[PDB]
Amino acid sequence: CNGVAGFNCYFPLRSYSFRPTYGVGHQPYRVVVLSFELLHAPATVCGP
Amino acid sequence: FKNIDGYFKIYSKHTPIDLPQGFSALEPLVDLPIGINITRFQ
Repeated sequence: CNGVAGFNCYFPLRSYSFRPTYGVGHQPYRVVVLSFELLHAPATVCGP
Repeated sequence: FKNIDGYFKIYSKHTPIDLPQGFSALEPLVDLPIGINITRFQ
């Protein structure tokens, strides 16, 4: 594709274009993921 | 300086005065949970 768009040359990005007029199951969701590690270690982080 | 059980231990002492005479104990200063392997220093 020599670095130009065309047939079978699609940019692997797509936009969202969020608007307040969409349906309930369409607005973006802010997501976080917390991962722990249950092993034998100095155990730096501990709860209250 | 000591390194045991995944902890680095540093004891320290200061005095204003070849090594002198007398007795003076060293008080604990810092403990650190680093957990590395130590073989040489500089």
